Amino acid sequence: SMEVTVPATLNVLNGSDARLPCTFNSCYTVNHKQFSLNWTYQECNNCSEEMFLQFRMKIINLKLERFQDRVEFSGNPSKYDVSVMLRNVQPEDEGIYNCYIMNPPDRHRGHGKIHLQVLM
Amino acid sequence: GPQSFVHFTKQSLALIEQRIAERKSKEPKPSSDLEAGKQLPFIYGDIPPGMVSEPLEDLDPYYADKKTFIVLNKGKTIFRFNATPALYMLSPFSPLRRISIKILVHSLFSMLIMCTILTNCIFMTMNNPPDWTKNVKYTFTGIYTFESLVKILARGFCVGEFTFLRDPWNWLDFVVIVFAYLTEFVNVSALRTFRVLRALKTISVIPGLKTIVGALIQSVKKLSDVMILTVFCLSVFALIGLQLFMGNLKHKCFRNSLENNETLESIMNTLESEEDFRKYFYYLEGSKDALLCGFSTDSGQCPEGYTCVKIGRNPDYGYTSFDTFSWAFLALFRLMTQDYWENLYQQTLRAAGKTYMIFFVVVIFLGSFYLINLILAVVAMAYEEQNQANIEEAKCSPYWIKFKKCIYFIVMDPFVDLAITICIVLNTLFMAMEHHPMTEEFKNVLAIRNLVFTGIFAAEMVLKLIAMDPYEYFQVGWNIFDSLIVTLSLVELFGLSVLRSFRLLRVFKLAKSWPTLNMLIKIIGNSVGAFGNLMLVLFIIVFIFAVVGMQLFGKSYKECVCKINDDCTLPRWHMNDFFHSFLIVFRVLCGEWIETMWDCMEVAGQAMCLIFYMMVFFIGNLVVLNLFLALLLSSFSANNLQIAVTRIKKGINYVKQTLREFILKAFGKIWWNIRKTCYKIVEHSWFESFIVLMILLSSGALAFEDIYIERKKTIKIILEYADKIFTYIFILEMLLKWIAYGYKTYFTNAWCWLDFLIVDVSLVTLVANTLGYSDLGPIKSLRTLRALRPLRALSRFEGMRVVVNALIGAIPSIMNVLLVCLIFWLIFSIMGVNLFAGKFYECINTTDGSRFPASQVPNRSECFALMNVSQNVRWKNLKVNFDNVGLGYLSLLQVATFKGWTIIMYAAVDSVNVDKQPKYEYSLYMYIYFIFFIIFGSFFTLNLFICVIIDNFNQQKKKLGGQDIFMTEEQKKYYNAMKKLGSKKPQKPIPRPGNKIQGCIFDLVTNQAFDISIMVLICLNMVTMMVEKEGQSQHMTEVLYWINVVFIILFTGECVLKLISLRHYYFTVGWNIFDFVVVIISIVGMFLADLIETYFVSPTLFRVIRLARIGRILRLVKGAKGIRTLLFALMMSLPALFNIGLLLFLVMFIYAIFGMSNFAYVKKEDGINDMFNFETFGNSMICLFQITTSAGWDGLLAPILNSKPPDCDPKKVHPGSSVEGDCGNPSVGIFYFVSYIIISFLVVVNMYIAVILENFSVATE
Amino acid sequence: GCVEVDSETEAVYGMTFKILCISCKRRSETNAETFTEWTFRQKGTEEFVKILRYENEVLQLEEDERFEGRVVWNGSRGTKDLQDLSIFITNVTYNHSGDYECHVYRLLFFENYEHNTSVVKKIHIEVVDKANRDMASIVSEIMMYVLIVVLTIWLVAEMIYCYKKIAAATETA
Ligand SMILES: CC(C)CCC[C@@H](C)[C@H]1CC[C@H]2[C@@H]3CC=C4C[C@@H](OC(=O)CCC(=O)O)CC[C@]4(C)[C@H]3CC[C@]12C
Ligand SMILES: CC(C)CCC[C@@H](C)[C@H]1CC[C@H]2[C@@H]3CC=C4C[C@@H](OC(=O)CCC(=O)O)CC[C@]4(C)[C@H]3CC[C@]12C
Ligand SMILES: CC(C)CCC[C@@H](C)[C@H]1CC[C@H]2[C@@H]3CC=C4C[C@@H](OC(=O)CCC(=O)O)CC[C@]4(C)[C@H]3CC[C@]12C
Ligand SMILES: CC(C)CCC[C@@H](C)[C@H]1CC[C@H]2[C@@H]3CC=C4C[C@@H](O)CC[C@]4(C)[C@H]3CC[C@]12C
Ligand SMILES: *[C@@H]1O[C@H](CO)[C@@H](O)[C@H](O)[C@H]1NC(C)=O
Repeated sequence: SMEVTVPATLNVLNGSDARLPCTFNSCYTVNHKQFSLNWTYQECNNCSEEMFLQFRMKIINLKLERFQDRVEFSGNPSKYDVSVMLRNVQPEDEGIYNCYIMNPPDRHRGHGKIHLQVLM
Repeated sequence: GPQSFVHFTKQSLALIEQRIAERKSKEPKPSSDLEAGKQLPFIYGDIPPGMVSEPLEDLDPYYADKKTFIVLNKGKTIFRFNATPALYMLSPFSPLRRISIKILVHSLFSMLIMCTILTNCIFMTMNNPPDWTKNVKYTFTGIYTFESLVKILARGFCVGEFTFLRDPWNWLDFVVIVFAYLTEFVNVSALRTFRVLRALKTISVIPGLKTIVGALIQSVKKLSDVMILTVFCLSVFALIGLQLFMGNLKHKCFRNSLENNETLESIMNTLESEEDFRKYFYYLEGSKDALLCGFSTDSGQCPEGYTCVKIGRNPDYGYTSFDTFSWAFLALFRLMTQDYWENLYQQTLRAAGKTYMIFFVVVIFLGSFYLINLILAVVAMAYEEQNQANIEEAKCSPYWIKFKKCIYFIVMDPFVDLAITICIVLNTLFMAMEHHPMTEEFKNVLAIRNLVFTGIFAAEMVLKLIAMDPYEYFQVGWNIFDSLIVTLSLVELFGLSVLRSFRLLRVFKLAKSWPTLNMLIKIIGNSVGAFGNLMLVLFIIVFIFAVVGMQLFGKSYKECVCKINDDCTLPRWHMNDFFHSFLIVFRVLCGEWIETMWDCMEVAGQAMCLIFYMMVFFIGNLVVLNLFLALLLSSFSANNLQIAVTRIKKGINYVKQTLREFILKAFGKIWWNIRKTCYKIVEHSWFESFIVLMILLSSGALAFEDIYIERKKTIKIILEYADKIFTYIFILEMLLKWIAYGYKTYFTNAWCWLDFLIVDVSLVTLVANTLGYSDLGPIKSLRTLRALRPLRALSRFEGMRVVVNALIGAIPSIMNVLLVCLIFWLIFSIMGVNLFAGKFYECINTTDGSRFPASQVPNRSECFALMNVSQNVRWKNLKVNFDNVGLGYLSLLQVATFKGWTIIMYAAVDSVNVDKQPKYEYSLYMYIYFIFFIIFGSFFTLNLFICVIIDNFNQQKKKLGGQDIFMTEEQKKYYNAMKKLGSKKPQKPIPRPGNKIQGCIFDLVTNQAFDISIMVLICLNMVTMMVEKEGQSQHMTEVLYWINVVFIILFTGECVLKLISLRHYYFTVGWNIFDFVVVIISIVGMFLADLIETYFVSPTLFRVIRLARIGRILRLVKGAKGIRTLLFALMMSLPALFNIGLLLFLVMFIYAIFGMSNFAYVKKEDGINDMFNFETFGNSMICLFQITTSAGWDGLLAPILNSKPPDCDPKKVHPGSSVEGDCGNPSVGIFYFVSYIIISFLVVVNMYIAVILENFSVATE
Repeated sequence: GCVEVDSETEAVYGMTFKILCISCKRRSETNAETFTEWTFRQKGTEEFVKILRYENEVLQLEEDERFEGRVVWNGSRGTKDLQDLSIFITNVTYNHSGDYECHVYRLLFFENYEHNTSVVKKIHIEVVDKANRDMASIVSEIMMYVLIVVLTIWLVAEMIYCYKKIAAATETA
């Protein structure tokens, strides 16, 4: 298991901006080319892994139409925080958010799970 | 009287309280005997059966008035408590307190606690514990907590003088309990570290261990001054090394041809991976670092197409450097402790130039040796004094009757027991006959012999067991050894085979006929008690340290493996398991901490490893390992063989006489005046002098013949004719000396024999050459013996002579120990062969030296099949293996000198069977063999040698009359005077000048504060020089310059102030003159260096000139008395060290000449490279200096060992050289290296120690 | 290992003579591929004419009659990494007197890097009718005997000077 710290639950007031913290303490240094971060979302608990944020030496946003342009990245991974920021949270944004880490040279593949809840 | 025991009833509490009140209204040491813990004196005799284990009244009068209650166990152990109720809850009458005392003192309590501790330890050694282990942890904590509660009951809670918290061990237990409680409710590595510690204090209490612990504690307390001296010296040396080698280890080889528009800067900004760097810099195959290079001509060279540049990281992860002061101090500590000092030496020289061997030389001798042995000295003296004080204060049936009788009658210790030992010798000779490529027939032959021999010995055992009653049998302390072994053997017969080599140890019974060996054996025996207690404390220490390391660095070692290993697999030395941790702590105690620490730091991080390793190292090596020698040194400070000999005198004489009887029944004034003439001459100092010069010149001629002689042709010719002249000279000397002295006198002197022989070899060689009888095998061999010409110099100088005598005077005594040591090593070697013979072969890929996966080449058949389909495969065997009892001894030597041991240990712990491919750690636990062997070999044996030699020296001295055996006649007068210095009385006070002003200046310079100030300023100047680093900005450089200018101005100021008042009296004090010299030197330095930087062009000389500033820093020794005393001791030891140094140089010179002749042109592999070879005189002597400290000797040896293909090629061209082939001679190589390391040990190591010990004492006295 | 040693500079008419040209690699362990061009100008002539080229174990000679059938290879055999480039003249002729250039072309193979090294050597030889001993040998030989005779004089001279003293002492006693 990798040292990934994510809040399993986070509650946010509808219409507001929310930050989704994904932080790792993987011992090996971050090489931009080796390092991979992929961000997905689940409408229902066991729905499809709706990827929305790739990483290829830079922030690659799938730019989802359920997430038109309120999604931007909220960290500096070479300081080991990879959180993601959502502007103007809305109730379909309710669901599962997941951060998956890869830290070459390190072999192990990490996983973060955050369930975002939306207030009213 | 005897029955003074009486029960403390409230009434005696009230009578104690009334007395205290009386004392108060009115307003002494106690019986060391009746002290708590101590046994009841027999004066009181037995206790009434109801008074034992009960609150009784205080015996000792001192306390009879104060409030207390004593309790005694069924072992008469006195326990004193506090009568005051703890927190006034329950009293010394409350049944609960009685129950407490009872259960606390029962033997059960303490047995349970220590049991608990031991099983807790077994659970800590668990890298991965199961789930029931939480339950057992609960159990443990509960037991300990309960014990703590019981302790707090009897003694109370911080109530009076005698309470739970008052004892610090109890405080520790309480602290441990609190931490455990705290962790569970709501750090963890630290908490468990605190847990293990309990063992240290709870097990040191057992009998025997306590004395060793006290000697250990006293050693640490007495090592204070020595440690301060070490720090100071190391600091000064680091400041010197930083100046000379700042930035030098960043020199690399950079491509001259580059892809277009790629400057070094851009290149560096992009390169991150190892392969990226290999593409731009030059790296040797199988190297994680780049090749160091230099800008001079004695420095390392760079390939063509690559140029040298100072850029990048330093070697070994960035940890070997002299860039800052901290790093320099680490390097200097490494050079003092001689840990991979060879690597540092080599790298440093490749980047700075071979001409810095002087800097390394100085440090190793005057620094490292003197400090290490001074540490030994203090520890030794501590142990000795402790031991001294300790001694001071201490001061059916009839059938049995028939059988037994008969059997005893037929055995005769006189003969039966002797032939048995002769046979033991026979059988160990047979155990030495086992090798690797042995035939099946040979195996069977030796096997039958093993049967025969154990049958012989077992019949004997049973015979004796029957004869002498089995009771008295077992009583004997040799019979039980015998029985054990015979039983083992028969079991095995009906991993044990290796324990029959111990039967050999029975031969030490017959030592009781050779007086000296007998005495040595006894000394040893006396010693073994404390030897064992010390072993115990060492094991405890290692255990605890290993556990701590596993707890703190183990997880890190697992998670960050890729950083320290390219394959991302745990390195052979790690700390993720208990066993591997034990091993690393053991390696530190043997003295190899820098490699493992590099790795630790690279994963754990630098601060934690530094402290761990440092603490670990300090206690184990510097203290405990020195107690080994201290104990042995203090130790140094019936015979039926003869019965049988008498029987033999009876027999051989009687029988021969009877046979003789049977045979008888059957049947020149002039010439004398001439001897006196040539006597005058051969004694005149002029003759002597001339001859010394000739011997010196002859030796330089030997050195001139290198592999480059043929470039230098004039010199070659000169030298041939010169050798002819020299031979004439020496023959003429010989003849004169035969007419002066006389054949008799001549051939009785041994120096003369030596000279005769050298002249003779040279004459033979000359005859041959001039006769055309040259170009033959003996003639060439004789040409190599020219290297002994250097010896004549030995006889002329007195110092070399004194040292050589002392050594000759010990040879008698070194031999005995050698016999004892040889037997021990033989045992171990036979064992080794049995376990590891033939199992060191692998199938490597020669392109890159990599044992094939072993899933793809299981045995040998398959290696060979792969060699059919592909090339670059070989069934390679280790060069120094355990394949016969001869190579075994060499392997062992390497293991015991700790140079080359790892290569062997690895292959051992990887062994599968005879023709099968080694597998990674298949036999991981083979390290135990080496642990035990390592231990004995390096700790007992070598220390035994040292002890014996030093004892011999002290005896040699005693017989002369206390006269130093390492000093010459003139050197002795100087010694006497220098000693007078340390005992000089204070001189007359300097008269105060009477010009008001000078009177004032005088008052100032004479005040103690004036000097304290000067000392603090010197201390600040040292800090100014320590903040200098590689890469400091011009701003920093400028600032530091002006600070130093101000320091110079101030010191010049105090000097002229002194000169005003003291006037001429200023130069009547030695320290004041040193200060003057330093002042001038400093100014000169500043000015000159400023010029070289501007007008001239010499960066090298800038540095060397600026080494002057450290003179101001050396003025510190005056202020510190502890430091200056040791320095004075070193000053007295200097003349003796000089002679030893001269002898070492002679021997080293001879060895270098021999190497140039034989080891040149060998394959450049392992230790032999382009800059450390035996091709020239210079290169040769560098290597030999290294090996004087037994460092890297194994590496040099490996190239020499291989004499056959494909390892070496006989026909190598060697263009520009007549010699053909790169093959080396194995027989010559082993002798050349082994002899040197032994000589070194007996000269430099053993002599240095003796001198230090002798003078340390003198100075302190 | 490799030691760069200079050619002699004097052949004997009618005999054989070897021209030495040695060029070690700075680092022995390096990997290389080498070949040679030898140019020669006769004494009293000013232009350098190539005579031979040696590459991959094959010796090419030019057509010049001064060298047809009377030069052979004494360099490094079967290696393609030469480090020793010498010429054996069989049956020396006065014609071979002059200046020789030993051009060495070296190609070093590195990790991902290749260097084209070139180095040139100069050898000036003169053909004579008889081999004559070097100045050094002759001088060293005469200085050797004088030292023997000087020393031997110093000994025996010292011997009698003190022998007379011994005689005087004996007479006085
Ligand atoms: C304790 C001190 C006095 C050392 C003396 C011990 C001897 C009893 C041992 C040590 C070295 C041993 C020898 C070392 C190696 C030789 C040759 C060896 O033969 C081989 O090495 C075979 C090699 C091959 O087949 O290629 C067989 C054992 C033998 C005779 C050993 C016989 C017994 C010796 C003399
Ligand atoms: C050349 C080889 C093949 C044979 C000779 C070897 C030498 C090393 C031997 C031959 C005679 C030996 C000597 C014979 C007699 C003596 C006396 C002996 O010592 C004494 O008699 C003690 C005198 C004293 O009490 O001072 C040991 C040394 C010495 C010089 C020996 C030293 C070693 C010598 C020169
Ligand atoms: C004076 C010294 C020799 C006293 C101490 C001797 C021990 C260190 C020796 C005695 C028998 C040895 C054992 C004999 C047999 C084997 C098999 C051998 O090969 C294996 O397969 C080892 C497997 C493993 O332990 O991992 C090496 C380990 C071991 C346990 C040996 C380990 C070291 C032992 C315990
Ligand atoms: C930690 C490992 C090495 C276990 C160490 C235990 C062994 C080696 C030690 C511990 C205590 C020691 C013993 C304590 C004292 C004595 C009494 C003496 O008259 C004979 C030796 C003898 C009997 C010692 C032999 C060795 C010994 C038994
Ligand atoms: C994106 O992340 C997912 C994590 O589930 C991983 O399986 C996938 O391979 C990643 N894609 C890339 C291109 O790294």
